[PDB]
Amino acid sequence: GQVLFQGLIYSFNEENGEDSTKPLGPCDVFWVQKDTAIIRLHPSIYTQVFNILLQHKEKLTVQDCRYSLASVTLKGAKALESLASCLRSTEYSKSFEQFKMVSMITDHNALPQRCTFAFEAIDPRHLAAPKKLNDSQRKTVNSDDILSLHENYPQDEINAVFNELCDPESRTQSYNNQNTLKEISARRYKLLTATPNSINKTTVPFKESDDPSIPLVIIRRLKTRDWIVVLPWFWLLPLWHLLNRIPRMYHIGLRQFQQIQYENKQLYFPDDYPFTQLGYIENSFYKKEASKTKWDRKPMGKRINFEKIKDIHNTKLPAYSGEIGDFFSSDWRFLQILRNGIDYLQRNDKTLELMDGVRDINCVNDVLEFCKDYEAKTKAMSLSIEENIPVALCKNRKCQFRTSFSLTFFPRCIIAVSCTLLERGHPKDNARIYQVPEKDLEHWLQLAKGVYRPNGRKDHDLKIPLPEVHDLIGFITSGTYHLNCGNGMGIGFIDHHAAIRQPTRYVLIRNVGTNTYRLGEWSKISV
Amino acid sequence: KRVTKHPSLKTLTHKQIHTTIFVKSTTPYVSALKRINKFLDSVHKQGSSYVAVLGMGKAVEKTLALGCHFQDQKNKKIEVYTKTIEVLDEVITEGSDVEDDDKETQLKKRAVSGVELRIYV
Amino acid sequence: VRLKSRYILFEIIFPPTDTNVEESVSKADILLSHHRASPADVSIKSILQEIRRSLSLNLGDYGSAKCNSLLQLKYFSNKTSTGIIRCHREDCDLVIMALMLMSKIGDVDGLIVNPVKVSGTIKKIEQFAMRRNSKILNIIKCSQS
Amino acid sequence: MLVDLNVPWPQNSYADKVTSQAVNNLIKTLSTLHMLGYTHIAINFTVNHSEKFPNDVKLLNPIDIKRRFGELMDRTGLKLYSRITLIIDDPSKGQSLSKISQAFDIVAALPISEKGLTLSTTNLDIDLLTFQYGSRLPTFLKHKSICSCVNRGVKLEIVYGYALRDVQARRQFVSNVRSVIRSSRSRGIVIGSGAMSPLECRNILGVTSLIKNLGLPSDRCSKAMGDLASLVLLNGRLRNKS
RNA sequence: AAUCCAUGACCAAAGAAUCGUCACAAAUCGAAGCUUACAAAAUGGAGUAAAAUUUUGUUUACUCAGUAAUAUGCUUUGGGUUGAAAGUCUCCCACCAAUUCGUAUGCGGAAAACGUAAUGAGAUUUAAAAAAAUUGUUUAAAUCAACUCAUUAAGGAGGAUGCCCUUGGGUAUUCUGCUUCUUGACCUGGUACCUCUAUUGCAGGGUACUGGUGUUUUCUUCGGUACUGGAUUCCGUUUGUAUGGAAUCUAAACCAUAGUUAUGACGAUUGCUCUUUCCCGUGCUGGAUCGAGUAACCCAAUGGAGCUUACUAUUCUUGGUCCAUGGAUU
RNA sequence: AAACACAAA
Ligand SMILES: [Mg+2]
Ligand SMILES: [Mg+2]
Ligand SMILES: [Mg+2]
Repeated sequence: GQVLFQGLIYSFNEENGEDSTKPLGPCDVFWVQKDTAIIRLHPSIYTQVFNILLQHKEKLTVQDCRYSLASVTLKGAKALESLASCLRSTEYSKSFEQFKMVSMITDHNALPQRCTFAFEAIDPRHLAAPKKLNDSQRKTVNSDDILSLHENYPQDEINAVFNELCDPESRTQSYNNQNTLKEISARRYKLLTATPNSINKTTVPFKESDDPSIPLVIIRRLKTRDWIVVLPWFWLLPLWHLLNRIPRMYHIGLRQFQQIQYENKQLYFPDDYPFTQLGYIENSFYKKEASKTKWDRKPMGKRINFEKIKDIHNTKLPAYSGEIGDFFSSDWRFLQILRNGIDYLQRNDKTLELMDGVRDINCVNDVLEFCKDYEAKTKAMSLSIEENIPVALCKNRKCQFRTSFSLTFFPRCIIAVSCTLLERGHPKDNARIYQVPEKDLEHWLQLAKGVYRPNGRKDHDLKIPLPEVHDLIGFITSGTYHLNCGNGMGIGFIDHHAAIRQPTRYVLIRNVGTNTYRLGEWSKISV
Repeated sequence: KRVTKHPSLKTLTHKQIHTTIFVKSTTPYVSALKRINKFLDSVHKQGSSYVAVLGMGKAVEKTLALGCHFQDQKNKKIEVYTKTIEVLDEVITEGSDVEDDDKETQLKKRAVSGVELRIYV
Repeated sequence: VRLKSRYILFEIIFPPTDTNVEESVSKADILLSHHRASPADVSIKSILQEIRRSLSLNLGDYGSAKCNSLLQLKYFSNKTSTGIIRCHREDCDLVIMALMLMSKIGDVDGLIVNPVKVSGTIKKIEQFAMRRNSKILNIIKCSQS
Repeated sequence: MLVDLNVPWPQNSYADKVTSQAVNNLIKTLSTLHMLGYTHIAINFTVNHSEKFPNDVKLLNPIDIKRRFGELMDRTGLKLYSRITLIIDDPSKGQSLSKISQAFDIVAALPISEKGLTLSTTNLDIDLLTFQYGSRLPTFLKHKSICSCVNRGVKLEIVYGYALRDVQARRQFVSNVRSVIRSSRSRGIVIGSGAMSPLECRNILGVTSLIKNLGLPSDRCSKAMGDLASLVLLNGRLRNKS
């Protein structure tokens, strides 16, 4: 079906009969003619992809496209009605016959997954004004047309356009006669005097000899829910101009791109992904140094004091006395070492003690001191020697999720979940995710059901049951007020063992400076 | 059997979408009242006369409740129409171990009855 | 810079003090019997003088001196008995307590003053007055049946 | 929502029978209350501690809300509750609450002597304690008994209606309300409207501004007036039923 | 001359955070949001119980989506937003293989009366400060510090010098020198070729070449193309273009994780600066009582960047420097 | 009030 998908890429490396793979990141793979495969992804990781590809090129041909093929993204309901108002056809084709009817659908989710329209378009500088297409059969649009769209498909012209765009000879022949703005101006000035002296035409007809045919591709993405359009590098500017000329189209940026990706359920690669190598490395680095510069920039008595915050965890221990993790970044190394220590405590005894060159660790303070000592040793040298958190969503189904004294050798799997706030509260980035304890389990259930005042309104001005310290099972990476539902959406990553531990989906959320615990429920995300 | 349901085809030009509220199954009552009041106040600036209230399936009951509210509360003429809505569903047909989401998708039609509720000013 | 203003909306309500006559118990009936009309001897300078006298009589000398700096009646008509009193954001409580402690007009007796809306701009006051006037018509239309 | 729990009934003793004019004036006052905007109404009935309580159960309440105000309750859409205050002077001719607490809903007291304050703080199952705001307060309000009666649950009631009667008693009312605000430390302060005529009725904004200028903070006013009044009503209902 | 202590002067950084509460089927000092309509119960759903009917079929009385929705409620933030909102400062917010600053010019930058780096000099006796904006004082004039102006084009290769190091390699400076290549200041005259005005000499435009300062003294904008709100109707089409032509009515384009004289009211908690106290180890953003204070400039009206100018004396603070002085030791 | 100007002062 040659449909475009958005999956997770890996770095494979086999030297002699051995196979060790590492989490790489995202990628977009597309097949054409069962041989021509295009792979598009982030440049920073594209370098490594190209390297690991070129190292194995004995029976394969590689072609880089960094300054000869470009793609631009359209989002919204009326995104295809403007792309159609800009694009025109040089010769009759069924691709355009389907695209014309698609432009009137106005609903992207109603269309099926397989939707790829490619043809040869005219240069957008040729058109004077973005004239809209014929709108007369707008009322007679039923589901039979969408049913027939899956059957009727001109594969031959699609493959021809794809081979023209892939081959570097036709791609260069497209630049044969690229008329200048002065050329088009003179042609439009001389179209004033034509043979039919009854109709005023502000456009210029197409020529099969002295005119360039431009190959274009349109694909729809299911995960991101957007329409990507691919066009040569030097041809993107004339299309981009006429696209922006539509007075309902604004330019979206990387910040707003991350916002749109976070809004639905999705994730951003460098900022959100905590388990890949380069993404997590650069996340930890840039965010930690930036927050530390903003922190040390301010003087004493002007910044929030993470060191001195009382009543954060019941039965406070004299180890940190402030924040349990990192004051600036959402650190998963501390979470991993702490959970490893707690697991060792459960493996040595049924109960755990709180207060009392490897030491016989008998309390939580001993593990907190080990974490602090690891951080004090890391103060000077690089971090992330092996990893902190992998992601194993399929491995548990494949064989099993399986549970010397290192405390930092084996990592802990996490699942991508979305926890939503069901009550008063506002989340933020680098937030802490705790699990509801067993003793005060009915109080949170009654609060989630309802506790009102004699006046009638809700009642949350009560004493909260501050939980213990060994209950942190996750960190929120994308904390922003959800505007699509009216509440606080939290995008975090919780442990699978702790997910199977609880019999309920209730989870507490806390900030990095705030000492309040909000309640919510999480839902799994398959990304 | 795994089967997914997509929304129904909506072809609204520029103003049918503005003066129309699509009542979901999870849409609250008071928020619907607020949006209906806003639409009623913005109609004559959009240049229409009535406000469309479309709901199908589970939300039909509370859509009729919204209609009956403004029926006598504000004394505004309401019109109830019964229409049919066709929805396309992607089903998997039997024909190693692949992903459940990445299987053979076949489109199937399903007709459901719905209520359109117009409110005058 | 900006002068912090705070307008005050008040209503003159006449309780139907007549124990010899039986009355109808409903919403619109009592709304009509309480919003009947204002007497002819009602104006802006007659209400301003009365409130100025009551302010000095209840608060005192300094209480009237601090409050009478920006005490003006911007909009008032005797057909609907709705007035907008401008004052400072500091002395809003004083003006509200004086409007509560209003006993009677020098010639017209048997009336109460109800402060409804307090805001720092006249546009929101006008919007709230229009909303209240629209709400009043609903119970009237319902009871006319 | 608002709660008014100090509407007086035009009857002091048991012997005097009520007239139609008094009932009409009470209806006028309640209709004015509902017009200004209120939710809960609890009319009060004054009686003396020396007057002989009848040995009945179905005759203790000369109000009969169901036959008189039950039709207004259905039409205008409000509710009514029964409340009785105890004008206590001397510990004699008393020692009976298990029969007066089941009939009425809210039980109040009115001490006018120094021994009355002790008897109210020690051996009375009451919810609110009120003073004669019109005339002089009996001896002196101190923190000693006020703290011990507020820590258990008894609040102090303030009648903002008594000020609207004349001009001379306004000074005494202010001197008593500031005293009780200074002594109670602004925790258990409930407000009530003791007006029998519709010409002495006010709204929430004016009363709030008055109590704020008298010495009560803005949060205390709203919090008390709403929640403490609703809680007193709920406690009275629970005392009547279970 | 070294170190320490106290004062003063000058440069640089930032503008503490958290929780709860405030009547009205609507409200508040205000604001936004909870709308891609379905519980596969529409391929004319799945079954149970009774009567009658020679089974079908039909009439009554029920079960199933249960993680179920819960009626003016509910969640969020709002005057320094990655410090000045203040200011009669500058600039972007259509394009143009080019009469359109075709500007490879120290670096960064789309631009900026924009940031910064190395060297030399300067003070109404000067390139220019004294007898466009901004600022109460408004650069300097022993030395330092600060302002202004004048030079230094990007990358690769060879030699010399200095440092760790003495196979060798790395960094900094300086000299020779190559690579970085869109037949373009503007304008006049002559010659040669082609097209239209439907024969020619001639009249106008384009291109290739040569010659010249040629009154380019309007020393401040002067080139080309482009209907960007919404509704509906008419007509032609496998003879050609697979889409084009025109018509009627209205006024909207209304948009801020503050948004248009709004940004409220108090209560509670931690932290920050000094002072009168007690303990371990001297000390330790070591701990707890008796107390005082939480600053000033000042405030959005479309958005972003640069610069300048106001602030921090019991009217909160922080870091460093000083060929400034004061005391002591060597 | 704010915000604007080859104004005006
Ligand atoms: Mg301003
Ligand atoms: Mg100004
Ligand atoms: Mg300004």
